[PDB]
Amino acid sequence: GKIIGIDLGTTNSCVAIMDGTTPRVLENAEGDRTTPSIIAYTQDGCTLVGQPAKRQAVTNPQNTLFAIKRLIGRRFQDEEVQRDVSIMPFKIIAADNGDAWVEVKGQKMAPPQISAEVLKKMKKTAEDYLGEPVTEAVITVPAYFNDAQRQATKDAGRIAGLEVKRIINEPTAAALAYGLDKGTGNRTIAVYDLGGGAFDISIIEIDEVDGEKTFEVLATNGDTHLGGEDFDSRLINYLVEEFKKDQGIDLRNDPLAMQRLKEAAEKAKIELSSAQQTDVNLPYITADATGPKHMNIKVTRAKLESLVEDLVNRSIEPLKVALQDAGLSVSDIDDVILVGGQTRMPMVQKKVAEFFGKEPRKDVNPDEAVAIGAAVQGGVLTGDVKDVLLLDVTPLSLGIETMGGVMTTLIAKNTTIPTKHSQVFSTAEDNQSAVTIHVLQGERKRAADNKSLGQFNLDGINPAPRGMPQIEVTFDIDADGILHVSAKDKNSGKEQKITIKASSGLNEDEIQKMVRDAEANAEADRKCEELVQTRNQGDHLLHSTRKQVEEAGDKLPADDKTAIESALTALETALKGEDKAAIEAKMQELAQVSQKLMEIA
Ligand SMILES: Nc1ncnc2c1ncn2[C@@H]1O[C@H](COP(=O)(O)OP(=O)(O)OP(=O)(O)O)[C@@H](O)[C@H]1O
Ligand SMILES: [Mg+2]
Repeated sequence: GKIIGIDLGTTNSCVAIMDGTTPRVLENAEGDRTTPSIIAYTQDGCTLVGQPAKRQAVTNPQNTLFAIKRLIGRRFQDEEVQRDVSIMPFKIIAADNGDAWVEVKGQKMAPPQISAEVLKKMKKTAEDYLGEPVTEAVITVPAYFNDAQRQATKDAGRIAGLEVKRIINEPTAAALAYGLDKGTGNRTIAVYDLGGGAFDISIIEIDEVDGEKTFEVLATNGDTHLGGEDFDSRLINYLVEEFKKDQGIDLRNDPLAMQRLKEAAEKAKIELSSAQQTDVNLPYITADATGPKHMNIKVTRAKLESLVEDLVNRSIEPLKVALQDAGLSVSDIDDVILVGGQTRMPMVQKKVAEFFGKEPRKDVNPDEAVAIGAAVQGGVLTGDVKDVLLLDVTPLSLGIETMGGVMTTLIAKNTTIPTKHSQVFSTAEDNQSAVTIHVLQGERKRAADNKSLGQFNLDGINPAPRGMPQIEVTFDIDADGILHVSAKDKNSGKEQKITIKASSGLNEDEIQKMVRDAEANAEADRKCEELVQTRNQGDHLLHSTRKQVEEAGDKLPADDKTAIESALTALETALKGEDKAAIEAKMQELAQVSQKLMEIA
């Protein structure tokens, strides 16, 4: 059917469709144009995504997962993951291959599955709105996502039952959303996307020659682990230090208190984007030997700015790096476009404006432009948006490890994608059977300081002295920015088989198994919905039977009254439980014992 565009954000996700030439953002089941990227697994087998998961996060700290986008595609021993391990209320564990997974109720779960739950909620929103199945989608990633993160997001899309037609960089989607109506003036733009967990900057030229829009990404940079979560962490650290000073209690040891404190810190941070001062005001935070406790702390805007200024400057540096890569200057920027809720902070806007010497645009919605651009990209793929060309780039230099552990670059950063690079490898010693190519991404001169894409073993090499075979290895980077390594015999042209070791991601068996698990999870969700409907029916029956008993009054026989009231109590007790069959049996018994009373009514 239609290709929906899904913004899979760290904090909030957003689904859009291409209604003709007009992109439209679809409200979810709860009536919100954005959905929190929160996933909760209850004890009863039900899965909550969005606001329903958000509401119960306090009572389910170890089984409510959020900010999974900051774990997806990452190794367990990574510094960012290691820091996040002691912060997140849910358990972060190491997969068998060393990837960072989560543990929920004793179950190891890859971040692609958890993100696929959010993608499934977006899919269900699109299908409820359109009244037809959806099987194709465009999914967004941060522009600076590496190969592992992009492939992991694509795998998450596949596990959700979606054919991922395109993985598009979020600043590119913002530029697509901006360029649909407005100029069309051969502009040059700087997209500054600061979300909940990731930050990107993209310098993109949009020139329209003879009604043919061309979006060419001149440069891109950023930090995939810098976002609103870090601002919240700074505010939480200040709050806990002040509360420990003025109350003598370390609040980090109480999971419920930490959950409510994180929520209040985010609330106060959002409030300080409009107010000059606010109050972190939470009663019943924790308890000590004396009894209940309360928190009321004044926070000015200046204090938050002091706490987050260094993060803002960390976001400023990639602007300079990207401008240098694009070979331009600050004055060359025709427009500056802010994307992301965290750019709503006055300090962020002031810093960006004073860096660029220019006011950022104010007609770009920072919460929905990315999904709209994804929908526009989908329409371009289908053909419903004609005369649009896209020349995106890869954000990281692709290289191989050579003698001394030194990186040799084959595809430099900011190279336009899709792209190819072929290189011939050969033997270096007598009677070799396999040659290993250590493929990595990064800019540092040392291989150990970069991101390892893995060891590609060309094994099964015919016996020969050193230097005899000529094996042409081709490195492809597709429109999604994902690497594909192929091999061929230079002399004959026959393909050479490659084995990938010491890599990251999911194999085909895991992906298919997780698709089956997602289908079973959908079955369980349907059963949970049916149980809720049954409980609603039971409540209706209770109310109707009580009304009829009350309106019959003294006309009702005493034995029938006692039996009906006992049945009412039993049905109420069953309704408070979590057993559908018991509820249905109690409803049947109540209907049987009160049949004549309801027939009279
Ligand atoms: N008015 C505001 N003032 C300050 N911060 C805000 C405001 N509105 C939203 N935020 C913050 O912005 C972040 C949400 O932005 P957004 O929804 O765009 O992130 P996201 O798309 O999920 O993240 P990302 O794109 O990095 O993956 C949260 O950290 C939130 O607390
Ligand atoms: Mg975002």
